[PDB]
Amino acid sequence: NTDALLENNRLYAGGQATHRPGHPGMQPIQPSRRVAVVACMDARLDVEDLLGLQTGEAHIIRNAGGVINEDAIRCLIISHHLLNTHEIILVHHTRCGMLAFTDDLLRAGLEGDAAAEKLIGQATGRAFVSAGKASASPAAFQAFRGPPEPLDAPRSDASTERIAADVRRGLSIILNHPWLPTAGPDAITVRGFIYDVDTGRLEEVSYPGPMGG
Amino acid sequence: NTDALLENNRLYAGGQATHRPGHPGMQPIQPSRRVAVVACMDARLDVEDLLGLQTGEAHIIRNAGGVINEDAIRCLIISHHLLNTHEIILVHHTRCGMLAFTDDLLRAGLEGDAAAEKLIGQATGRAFVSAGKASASPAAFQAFRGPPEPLDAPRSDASTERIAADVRRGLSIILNHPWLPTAGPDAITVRGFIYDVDTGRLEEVSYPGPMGG
Amino acid sequence: NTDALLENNRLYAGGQATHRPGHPGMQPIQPSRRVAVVACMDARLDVEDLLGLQTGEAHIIRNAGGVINEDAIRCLIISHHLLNTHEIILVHHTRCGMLAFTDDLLRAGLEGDAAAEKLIGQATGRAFVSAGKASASPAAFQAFRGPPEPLDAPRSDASTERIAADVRRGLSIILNHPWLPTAGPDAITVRGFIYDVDTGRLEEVSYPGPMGG
Amino acid sequence: NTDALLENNRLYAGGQATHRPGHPGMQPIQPSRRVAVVACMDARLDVEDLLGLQTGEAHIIRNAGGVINEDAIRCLIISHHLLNTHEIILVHHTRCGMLAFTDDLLRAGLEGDAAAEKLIGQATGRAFVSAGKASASPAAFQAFRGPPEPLDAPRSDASTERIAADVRRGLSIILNHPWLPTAGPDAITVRGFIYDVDTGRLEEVSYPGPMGG
Ligand code: NA
Ligand code: NA
Ligand SMILES: [Zn+2]
Ligand SMILES: [Zn+2]
Ligand SMILES: [Zn+2]
Ligand SMILES: [Zn+2]
Repeated sequence: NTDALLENNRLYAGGQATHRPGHPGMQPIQPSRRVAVVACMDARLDVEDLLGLQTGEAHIIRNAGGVINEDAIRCLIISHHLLNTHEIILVHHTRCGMLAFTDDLLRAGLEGDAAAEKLIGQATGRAFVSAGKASASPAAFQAFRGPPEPLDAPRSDASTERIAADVRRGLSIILNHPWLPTAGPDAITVRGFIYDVDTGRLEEVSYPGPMGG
Repeated sequence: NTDALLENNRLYAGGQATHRPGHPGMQPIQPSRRVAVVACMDARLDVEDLLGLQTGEAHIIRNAGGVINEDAIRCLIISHHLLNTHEIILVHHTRCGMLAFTDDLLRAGLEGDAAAEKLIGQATGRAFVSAGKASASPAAFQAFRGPPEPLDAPRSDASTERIAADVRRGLSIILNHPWLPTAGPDAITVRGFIYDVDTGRLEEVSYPGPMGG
Repeated sequence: NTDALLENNRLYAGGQATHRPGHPGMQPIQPSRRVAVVACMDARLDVEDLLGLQTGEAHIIRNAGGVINEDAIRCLIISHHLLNTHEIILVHHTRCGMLAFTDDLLRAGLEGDAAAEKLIGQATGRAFVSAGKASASPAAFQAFRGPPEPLDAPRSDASTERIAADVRRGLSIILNHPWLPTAGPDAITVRGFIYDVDTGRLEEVSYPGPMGG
Repeated sequence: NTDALLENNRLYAGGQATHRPGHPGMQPIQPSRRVAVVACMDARLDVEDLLGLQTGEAHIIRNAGGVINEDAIRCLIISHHLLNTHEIILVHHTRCGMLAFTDDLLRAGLEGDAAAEKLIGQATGRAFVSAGKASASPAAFQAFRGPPEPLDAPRSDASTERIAADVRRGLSIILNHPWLPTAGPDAITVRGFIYDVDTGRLEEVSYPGPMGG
């Protein structure tokens, strides 16, 4: 499945769509390609479109960054163990917001630190307003490791490697989690990619490799 | 935005698509409709298609059930506070897998309880295989409250109310979380729906109302 | 260390204390017995007293039930990897509150379900008052598997086995977590017990064995 | 209760113990002083001893740092709503390990980054060994905000303020959590302190005040 979807993505990047946007009618719950995709929530990604999936074929799991966190694992456990998927595709992407802030800055700005509140407005170009109270949850915002770049900055090699390292960490989480079988007769397989939002083209991340530093 | 998307969904249910499935070219990170959607990962939902969103217009957050958990809140905090969205749409759906199991059954089957392992195979129609070890994470699978129905069962009033109660709980979480402003000049608004996978049509959930029992 | 502490606990159960309750003066951060204990927060447990530990000798991690959850693992990772402990002792106990409710009842009563609110008052003997709103966090209360017994009920074999199964699940979590070494030169060892609050005596839980059903 | 415990702590710091270290015999589950204490797991704290609590009087919740995270809130919800406590005491402490590392360094060293692995050995004085795989959980180690000081360093004003800010964040979490009542007839009250491990004496943290930056 994954190589056919990469060919659909080549077409997509070149200006030819493959996803059919109408309602498919009645379908069974099990994704028919036995695939789960974990991608960023970024509005510039339409995961079915950029892979040429059709409605009904894959679970589509999306969160800020496409990070493999506890919820992503919850989703993948359900997807495989209950709903029979056995392939996972990770789609991080270029110009991701998770490159542009740190957990501590956003936490301090929500808590009410006046400096952090102002700095978040300067980083985002919007009128960020502190909540003025602390919260235990979310315990982590899961910004990519490293110091921030400008929000929505053009590509750079440094940026690409930060995104790739986060993909590799997610591959390692999946390939080492006690409740996801990634070897043996019940095994799931996984591959990870970066979607370039401006070209439309996926590039694959190497694995094993560095996982964020 | 939300009422125009409901009209696109009326068209979609009736067999007329609105989403354009090609790559839109270069776009800014801020979703242009200032909307975030939280939906289930179920393969039968293509969120952009069923709402007639275009690529670039909304954050698309998807997890098993479309539940508002810690990760969903992480996503919504980033979406609003960093990326300027101010409207949220919840899309649960009919025939959801989260109606068809309990946390304890899946946990016990992954841990290695032989009875639970067999019962999960009987509930799913697949060869579920225990991992044979415990895990602290995920701490909760977030199955909808109540005893299970058959996987992918036809609609029923009881089912609909179980799904609706989970939507109302998610609306209440958003409307009471310390770090999401839902009143005042920085406020976010929210509405919740159930997508019927067989008709293609959304129906709105009342709020306030019961939140699961 | 653990067998000497069991002898101190034999003395404790028989009416002879071993812990010295005065301030020990200046001490280094590394626990001098290289032990971490995870126990319930129940007021009837004084962990240093019931094991005859002295101040300075062990990390003392305590939560509702003594459950091995994400925070317990966070604590144990720090305890071993940063602070050089290499032995873990689990102390669950009899008459634990985690035998006396379910996650769903407490969640529904906090959300505002009128039935659940009344039932929690009847189970607890106090005037439980709903918060009247939902929360994403805590995602799980981690009540022991199975239907509730009366709060603070006398011992029973069924109760003991429910507590033991939760201990075994915690041993399995520790012995299978990616970030706790429990084999090789950096290994940690672990044993699990039930403290009888009325006799003062520990009893050891078998492992491997059933982990909750 | 809290002021009487501070007088017991004055005695404790001066060399006079108050906690009785023998088994108290049969007791009810509800803590008799209606108090919950959240403290660090640091071996140099014996919470009952340093407050002069007796066995049976208070819930004792302990984790790395005494941080108010999701598990601490789970514990406090159970403590109050089920078990009738209505006062909370926070006890952070001097020379805490949570001042001496960052989340990212420990995460990268567990994942296998060779630089981080070596740097953690240099910070801890022990042979830290990487696990060589990533994990989604624990999602956060909850080190105190700011750059690390040496492990187990002597007191400093900067250190004290870092610890105090973490106490204030925990007070704010408790005083703003949807499921802890801290006003009205079911209200809980809370105060926060720093325990000096070398003198034995508590000092109280001001609130409201800065919550970490
Ligand atoms: Na789509
Ligand atoms: Na003690
Ligand atoms: Zn992104
Ligand atoms: Zn679903
Ligand atoms: Zn207990
Ligand atoms: Zn500490």
